[PDB]
Amino acid sequence: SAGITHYIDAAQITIWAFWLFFFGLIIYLRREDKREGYPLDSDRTERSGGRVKVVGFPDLPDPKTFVLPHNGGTVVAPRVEAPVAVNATPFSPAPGSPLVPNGDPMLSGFGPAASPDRPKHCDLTFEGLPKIVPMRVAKEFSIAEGDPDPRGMTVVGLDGEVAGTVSDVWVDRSEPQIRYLEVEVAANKKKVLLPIGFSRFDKKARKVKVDAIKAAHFANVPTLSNPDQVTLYEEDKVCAYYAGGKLYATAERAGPLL
Amino acid sequence: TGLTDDEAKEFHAIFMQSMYAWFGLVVIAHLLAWLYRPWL
Amino acid sequence: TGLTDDEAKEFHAIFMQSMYAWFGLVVIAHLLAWLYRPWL
Amino acid sequence: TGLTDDEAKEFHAIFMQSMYAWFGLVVIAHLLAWLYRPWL
Amino acid sequence: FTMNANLYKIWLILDPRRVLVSIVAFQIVLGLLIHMIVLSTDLNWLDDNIPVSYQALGKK
Amino acid sequence: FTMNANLYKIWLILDPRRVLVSIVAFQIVLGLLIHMIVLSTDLNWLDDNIPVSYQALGKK
Amino acid sequence: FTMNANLYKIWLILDPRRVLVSIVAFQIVLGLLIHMIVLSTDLNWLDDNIPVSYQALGKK
Amino acid sequence: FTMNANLYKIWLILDPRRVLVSIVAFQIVLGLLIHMIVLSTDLNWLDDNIPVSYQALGKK
Amino acid sequence: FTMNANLYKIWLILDPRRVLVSIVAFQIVLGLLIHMIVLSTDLNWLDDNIPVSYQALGKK
Amino acid sequence: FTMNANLYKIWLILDPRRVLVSIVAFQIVLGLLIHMIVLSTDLNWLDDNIPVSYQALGKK
Amino acid sequence: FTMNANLYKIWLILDPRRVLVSIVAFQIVLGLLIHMIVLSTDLNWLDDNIPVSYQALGKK
Amino acid sequence: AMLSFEKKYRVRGGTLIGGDLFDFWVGPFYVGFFGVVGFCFTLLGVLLIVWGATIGPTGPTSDLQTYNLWRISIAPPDLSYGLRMAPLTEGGLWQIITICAAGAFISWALREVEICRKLGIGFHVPFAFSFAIGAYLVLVFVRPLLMGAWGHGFPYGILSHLDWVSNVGYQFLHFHYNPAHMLAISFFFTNCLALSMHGSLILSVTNPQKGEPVKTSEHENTFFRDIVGYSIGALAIHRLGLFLALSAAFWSAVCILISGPFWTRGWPEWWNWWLELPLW
Amino acid sequence: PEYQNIFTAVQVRAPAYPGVPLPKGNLPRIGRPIFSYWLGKIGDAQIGPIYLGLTGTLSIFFGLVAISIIGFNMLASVHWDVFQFLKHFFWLGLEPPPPQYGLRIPPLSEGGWWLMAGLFLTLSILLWWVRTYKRAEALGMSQHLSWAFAAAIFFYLVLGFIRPVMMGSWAKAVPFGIFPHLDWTAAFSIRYGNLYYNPFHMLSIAFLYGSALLFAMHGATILSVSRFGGDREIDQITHRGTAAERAALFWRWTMGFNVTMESIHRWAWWCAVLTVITAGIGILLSGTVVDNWYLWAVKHGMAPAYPEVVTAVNPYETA
Ligand code: BCL
Ligand code: BCL
Ligand code: BCL
Ligand code: BCL
Ligand code: BCL
Ligand code: BCL
Ligand SMILES: CC[C@H]1c2cc3[nH]c4c(c3C)C(=O)[C@H](C(=O)OC)c4c3nc(cc4[nH]c(cc(n2)[C@@H]1C)c(C(C)=O)c4C)[C@@H](C)[C@@H]3CCC(=O)OC/C=C(\C)CCC[C@H](C)CCC[C@H](C)CCCC(C)C
Ligand SMILES: CC(C)=CCC/C(C)=C/CC/C(C)=C/CC/C(C)=C/CC/C(C)=C/CC/C(C)=C/CC/C(C)=C/CC/C(C)=C/CC1=C(C)C(=O)c2ccccc2C1=O
Ligand SMILES: COC(C)(C)C/C=C/C(C)=C/C=C/C(C)=C/C=C/C(C)=C/C=C/C=C(C)/C=C/C=C(C)/C=C/C=C(C)/C=C/CC(C)(C)OC
Ligand SMILES: COC(C)(C)C/C=C/C(C)=C/C=C/C(C)=C/C=C/C(C)=C/C=C\C=C(C)\C=C\C=C(C)\C=C\C=C(C)\C=C\CC(C)(C)OC
Ligand SMILES: [Ca+2]
Ligand SMILES: [Ca+2]
Ligand SMILES: [Ca+2]
Ligand SMILES: [Ca+2]
Ligand SMILES: [Fe+3]
Repeated sequence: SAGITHYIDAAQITIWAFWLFFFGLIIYLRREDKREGYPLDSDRTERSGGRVKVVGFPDLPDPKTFVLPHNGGTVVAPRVEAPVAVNATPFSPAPGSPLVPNGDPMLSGFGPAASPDRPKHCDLTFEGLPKIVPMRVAKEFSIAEGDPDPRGMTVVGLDGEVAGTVSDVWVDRSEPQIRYLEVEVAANKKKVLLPIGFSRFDKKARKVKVDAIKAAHFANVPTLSNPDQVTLYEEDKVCAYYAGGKLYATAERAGPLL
Repeated sequence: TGLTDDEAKEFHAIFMQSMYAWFGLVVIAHLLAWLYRPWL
Repeated sequence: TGLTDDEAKEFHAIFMQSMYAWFGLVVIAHLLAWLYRPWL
Repeated sequence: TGLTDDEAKEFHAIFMQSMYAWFGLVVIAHLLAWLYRPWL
Repeated sequence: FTMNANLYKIWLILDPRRVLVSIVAFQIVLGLLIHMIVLSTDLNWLDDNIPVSYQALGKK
Repeated sequence: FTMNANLYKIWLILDPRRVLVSIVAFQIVLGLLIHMIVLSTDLNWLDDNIPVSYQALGKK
Repeated sequence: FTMNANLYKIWLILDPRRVLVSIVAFQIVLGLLIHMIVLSTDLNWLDDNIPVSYQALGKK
Repeated sequence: FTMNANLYKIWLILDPRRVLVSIVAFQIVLGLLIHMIVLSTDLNWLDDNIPVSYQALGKK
Repeated sequence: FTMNANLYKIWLILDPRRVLVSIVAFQIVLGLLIHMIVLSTDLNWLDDNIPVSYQALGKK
Repeated sequence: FTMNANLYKIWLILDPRRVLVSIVAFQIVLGLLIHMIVLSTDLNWLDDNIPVSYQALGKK
Repeated sequence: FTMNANLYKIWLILDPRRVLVSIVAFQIVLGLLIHMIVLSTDLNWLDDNIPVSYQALGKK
Repeated sequence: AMLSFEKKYRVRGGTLIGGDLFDFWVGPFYVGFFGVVGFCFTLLGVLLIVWGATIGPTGPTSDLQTYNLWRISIAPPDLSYGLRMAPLTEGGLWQIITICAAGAFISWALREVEICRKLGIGFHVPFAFSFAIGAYLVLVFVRPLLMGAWGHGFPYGILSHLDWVSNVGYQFLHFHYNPAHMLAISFFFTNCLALSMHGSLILSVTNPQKGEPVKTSEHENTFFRDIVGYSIGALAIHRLGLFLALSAAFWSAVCILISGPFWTRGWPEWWNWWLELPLW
Repeated sequence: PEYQNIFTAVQVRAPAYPGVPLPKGNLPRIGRPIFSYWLGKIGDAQIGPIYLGLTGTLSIFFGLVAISIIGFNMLASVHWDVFQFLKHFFWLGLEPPPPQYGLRIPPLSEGGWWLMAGLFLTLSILLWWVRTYKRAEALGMSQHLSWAFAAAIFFYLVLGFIRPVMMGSWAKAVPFGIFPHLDWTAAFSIRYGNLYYNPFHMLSIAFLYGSALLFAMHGATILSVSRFGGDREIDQITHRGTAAERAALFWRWTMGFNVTMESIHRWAWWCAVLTVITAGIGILLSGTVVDNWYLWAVKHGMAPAYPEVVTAVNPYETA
């Protein structure tokens, strides 16, 4: 790696042989690292790097072609995606600064609650049935011999107050497991789905603790179109709503601690 | 971008008086050093 | 930010006084020290 | 790309010309060396 | 209070809750970082002059 | 304690559990962070001299 | 204030709080960096000589 | 400024902020680099010759 | 400049700013890299010989 | 240069800026890679031969 | 080279640029690979016999 | 400059300390309280590391002082000082610089913390990163402390810190016999065995044979069920991995810690307890 | 069961999934799937069925010979005294053929069994590689796994095929022993001047480390985003989702840049597969091309310089 060389040998004739392949592979990768996102949006802080450049060190790659399975469309990577929308205003005219959520941040659909418009279709299994469905349809699925049953437990909330009770849980045909919980909100008496990721258990009191949002927030949760299957579009917009709680369910959360 | 021409003027001044501030402060202590103990 | 000229102004003073209350509280620190033991 | 041969040559002018501004200032560099500290 | 002149306007760009507690943390460490750097060679008052030979005199 | 005159206002922008236990933690660390260094330099009273008869002479 | 004349226009580009504190950072890292590099080789004024030769009278 | 007076139309593709600070940060990284590299081998104005080689003379 | 005449066509395949700055980079590297390699084992000019007279002599 | 006529069509399969910059790279890299691989073994022009050690002939 | 007639058919299975550049690559490597292997034992044309050693006699 | 889907995420809040003040984004990075902190350590240390290359083992004019990235080295002070600050020149740099490492590593984690706090994501990453930092807190703090000398640390030299690994290693003879060390190793290997396996499968289902669709989790399971029988599971691997990774470091931390403070004899010998068992 | 997506709180079960339909020629899966509540509390609970064709059966039988041979000799040295066998297990091991045989086929005693059990373990892997290749195309899958497994195999053979044979002595081959093989790598290094200075060996570590690093990030990130369905990478690679939609922003804001849900897995691959790549090489060079990597380093001005506070004489030159 020295600037000047006075020594030559086979050992070193192969080392550089690697770095070249390396410097090349790292680029190969970078190219791929841009099949989702780029180009960038603004110029808040002029692309930083040993060598600036227009759009990174490596020019964007060629659109790959993804043939979804039967009864499916087609995806291209990368792809020219139409600009999204921001339901928030700039906390400051200075670039980089954050964007304050308008109205109730719990549903402003921004940041934590913000979710992209995923395909308004539904994921399926190998054969063609909706991958993720409620046990009210999964005639084969049963609770593991021994493990306590969730169906019937009362879903508590952040503040502690009860928000509703589980009426059913959504299992996954493709990958045997519990992914959602058909929760029955008390307030709106509606039926919203609850994601495992946020679903906590207290087998002692037959509950499904949730620190995401308050019991009251469970009310206006992104409803589902068909109660016999969850759409990818909504599915992602579902558990995203809970995320908001992770940062909006309480002014204290977003507020500093020190 | 962040401001307009006016505000740009307003700040350029107020701060400019502050930047030197440090600076002057600098020399007095950079000098005091030179005077008391010479480097080189 | 989050404030206006009138507002922030009344607290600029209060703050400032204190930093010096300490900038001084500390001057006395160096003070008593150099007296006892001297450095350089 | 994203421009016709009109502003493609205009830029080329500035580009090319200045490009020599270095080939020259860089030759005076080396030459200035060949006279001071030579090599081979 | 020289800079006190027009320095008042700065509180608009600088938040109290933050800049204040922020300084607290930075200040503190800086101090211990000092003793630390100083207590090293300059003068290790602990064992340096008097009356620090408790071990050399006691152990023996 | 001059500043402590108007400092009352402190709690208006800070919560209770905030700096309450905050400093508490900073005391324990510095707290033992200090016996520490102090126990090393000047008087390793932990073991260096007196009393060393019963332990030392007791070993002989 | 030679260039500072027409340099007023610079503010649109460089924001206030953004590069305002960014600078505060460099200085600080620098400030130490110097005292540090200096206090090392040149004149380790700290513990090398006077005043009072407290490091030549105590240690010795 | 034979060339530059003619090439001014170049800020048409390089927005100011982008290369203004690009060049800005690069100065320091280089400033400290050379400044330091120089301090490294070329000469050490700190103790390399004058004024008094204190560590050796100043102390006493 | 002779080449420029018809070589203006190349600016239809390569971006003006991309090729512009992209090289601004390869320049700093190819540059910085040279003084280094020539300052590594080639005739160091910094402190290789004169004027290192005070470098190593003036000190003592 | 035979079939140079038939060889023009090539652009119809490969793109202009694809094999273009691809050359600049493979070349430009090969450049340093060469001077280097040669810089050592054969005629280490930098520090093998004359001019005579600037350091020894120049200094002494 | 009579085969040339029925050879054309080959392109009907192998893609234009698929095996096109696949070769531009196999050669590139194989090339540098050879000089490399040759430069080792076979014959270090660069620093072996002639004119090597001039980096010592009149060189230094 | 933001990604096609960045703007809608740059929310305000979720800060631990003095957030609103530094609550902003500089390019593709985030600052906040801890943001500035780390930096204040970066240059304050990165430069010192350079100052070391500048100065050198004895002096800047010495023949030892070099700039070859390989030969560069920043060794700690002698074991004489123990828990005392040695002259910046004779070990001081390392000592101070190291204090900057913790300030960079830890803060970097803390920074990640609230960063996740904004995306409402899980605090897995940081908690995971903790171990790495923890392992460091052992090779410079924990171990040296129970050894009574900050000089027990490792030199900050690209190749210099390898010798420190060779000596301390042989200091217990054949360092290959260390229980915790072995165990840990297994993990590092398992981990790599996991990556080479995970990453591979993904690319093998989303980019199948020519003229083939994107496979589903239906295949993944069968695939490893036909080569070895069982399939851990989708996220399962993402769990397993995370485990191995951390476990690899954890057991390692133990590995070096036990070496010295909890054992002075030769590791190869430690295994004797198994031999001197009243069963053979 | 602490839920940070650590342990599946509540499990459910469905009819044993007998894998997906395979092509013509591929024998039907075998084995009645099993269920484990505990195991399943970690990930998947169902077990099997498993495939076993020609290559498979030919493999499971092949390598199973080597293992036996090894474990056999091991229990042989202990004079078939299991007591002392389970005692010195770690130490016990099938040693390679003595240098007094070069590459020639030694007697079962002096190194024979090793070689035999070796070829049976060499092909056992080579064969197993094909076994995997047959499980990929049978499912329309690619060969990313074979490519990797290949790379690993590469370094595997470097320890016997390409290097030892290139040295002309079965002595330079790792032995069949838990502990004694640790000594092999222990001796090898000593024999070749300290692998710390061996270039490739370092590059390979960067991977043994990098590897661990990435998965620590990925494995984690996916979990942290497991809330927004970040585990289902497949449908994420096809149509980007919210999981991968924040999952990157994190890294981006933290380290500046980032890659895509798919992309990363590609890095991981090359960061792991390249591990052994720099492995077989670093060892393929040692013994043959280089003999003392320490002097080799300093030869190229690599080895760092240390003051001389300690030094020893040399009775050789003196006497
Ligand atoms: C080395 C030879 C001398 C010596 C020579 C010098 C010289 C020469 C100088 C110093 C300077 C300094 N020395 Mg000294 N010094 C010595 C020995 C010491 C010892 C010691 C233990 O022995 C110590 C502890 C110090 C300590 C210090 C620092 C107080 C000071 C560094 C200031 C700075 O860079 O801020 C970094 C800057 C910032 C953080 C921010 C920028 C400042 C602006 C103007 C104010 C902030 C505005 C903000 C936006 C408003 C909000 C307010 C709050 C932040 C909320 N010196 C020896 C004896 N020292 C410098 C100095 O004191 O200048 C006055 C200086 O020039
Ligand atoms: C080396 C030569 C001398 C010496 C010279 C000095 C000098 C010179 C100084 C000290 C200073 C200090 N020395 Mg001393 N010191 C020596 C030996 C010692 C020994 C010892 C065991 O031998 C010890 C334990 C100490 C200990 C100390 C500390 C008490 C003090 C550091 C204060 C600080 O950093 O605040 C850090 C700051 C903060 C946490 C926050 C900022 C302060 C503000 C004004 C108050 C907070 C406001 C807040 C927003 C409101 C909420 C209130 C609560 C936080 C909730 N010294 C020797 C004998 N020492 C410093 C000092 O005494 O300052 C008074 C100092 O300047
Ligand atoms: C033997 C004793 C040691 C020593 C031991 C300690 C210890 C121990 C502590 C400090 C602390 C501090 N020391 Mg001291 N310090 C020494 C020598 C110095 C020198 C010096 C030039 O020699 C300087 C500049 C400083 C500066 C400082 C401050 C950075 C810090 C108080 C911070 C603050 O409130 O800033 C507010 C400042 C400003 C807004 C800038 C304006 C500065 C103006 C120009 C006034 C400077 C006058 C100066 C204080 C008087 C020096 C007297 C000279 C000997 C004649 N020390 C000697 C070598 N110092 C404390 C600390 O850093 O806590 C965080 C601490 O705990
Ligand atoms: C070894 C023998 C000589 C020597 C021989 C040479 C030679 C020969 C050369 C240098 C050159 C340089 N040397 Mg010298 N040099 C010596 C010792 C030194 C020492 C020292 C401490 O001892 C130092 C610090 C330097 C420092 C320097 C730099 C000033 C300069 C870097 C050129 C370069 O590559 O830019 C890299 C370039 C770029 C990043 C940009 C490209 C330039 C273009 C044309 C302008 C940009 C246009 C832009 C788009 C418009 C917008 C404007 C702004 C960018 C916003 N030399 C010794 C004495 N030196 C070079 C030079 O000065 O060239 C003029 C050179 O060719
Ligand atoms: C003679 C030498 C001995 C030996 C002596 C030792 C000694 C002595 C030690 C080890 C240690 C280790 N050895 Mg051992 N070891 C030997 C042979 C081996 C072999 C082998 C195949 O032969 C293997 C696989 C290992 C494996 C291992 C690891 C398990 C362990 C390192 C653990 C770790 O994860 O730290 C994880 C990581 C860290 C501590 C670093 C922290 C990372 C920080 C936070 C991030 C840095 C960021 C950076 C600043 C930014 C970079 C970006 C730039 C800006 C661009 N050893 C031989 C037999 N080994 C060490 C150990 O046990 O550690 C616990 C140890 O102390
Ligand atoms: C774990 C047990 C030992 C140890 C044993 C080993 C062994 C054994 C080896 C290394 C190797 C390396 N070690 Mg180590 N190393 C230790 C602790 C550290 C620490 C630390 C903060 O504690 C750091 C930063 C490093 C750094 C490094 C890298 C220079 C090098 C590449 C490793 C790698 O690829 O990881 C995977 C990760 C990445 C590729 C990404 C980031 C790492 C980057 C590339 C390294 C940057 C370090 C930089 C030079 C530090 C200064 C930064 C300034 C801002 C310029 N080691 C402990 C003490 N280390 C290998 C080597 O080749 O050394 C020469 C090697 O074989
Ligand atoms: C069990 C934990 C595993 C792990 C996990 C892990 N690492 C992580 C993370 C996680 C989860 C991050 O989130 C973080 C990251 O990459 O975030 C984007 C990171 C990271 N892991 C890294 C490195 C790393 N991890 C390692 C290991 C591991 N990482 C384990 C396998 C190793 C080794 C030795 O094998 C290395 C080298 C970094 C790339 C990055 C953290 C970067 C960071 O926070 O840097 C902060 C500081 C600076 C940029 C400035 C440092 C300058 C200081 C002032 C001086 C310090 C001196 C230093 C000690 C000298 C080193 C010299 C050596 C060359 C000898
Ligand atoms: C001698 C000489 C001439 C010198 C010249 C010197 C010159 C010119 C200098 C100027 C240039 C300068 C100063 C450059 C500075 C650049 C700097 C400081 C960069 C700092 C950033 C930094 C420290 C980065 C560390 C990155 C490292 C080491 C990462 C290790 C892990 C790794 C392999 C990451 C790459 C792949 C990525 C991005 C993984 C992260 C990642 C993971 C882990 C997911 O799981 C995931 C899941 C879903 C979507 C995305 C992701 C994702 O991106
Ligand atoms: C009704 O409204 C009510 C009244 C309720 C509102 C109430 C408001 C209240 C109660 C407000 C309270 C406000 C307060 C308490 C404000 C306090 C402000 C303070 C204390 C500010 C202090 C500032 C201190 C500063 C900025 C110190 C700066 C020090 C610097 C920059 C030091 C640099 C030091 C260096 C570089 C040292 C180097 C040392 C060496 C050289 C050794 O390093 C190597
Ligand atoms: C009695 O046993 C029973 C029945 C109870 C079963 C129990 C068995 C047990 C307990 C077995 C335990 C085995 C263990 C613990 C084995 C451990 C092995 C270890 C640690 C091995 C470590 C490393 C091994 C390596 C690196 C092996 C490399 C082998 C190679 C490279 C072989 C190459 C062979 C070649 C090239 C053959 C070529 C064919 C010929 C020679 C003809 O070419 C000329
Ligand atoms: Ca002095
Ligand atoms: Ca001088
Ligand atoms: Ca020459
Ligand atoms: Ca052996
Ligand atoms: Fe994954």
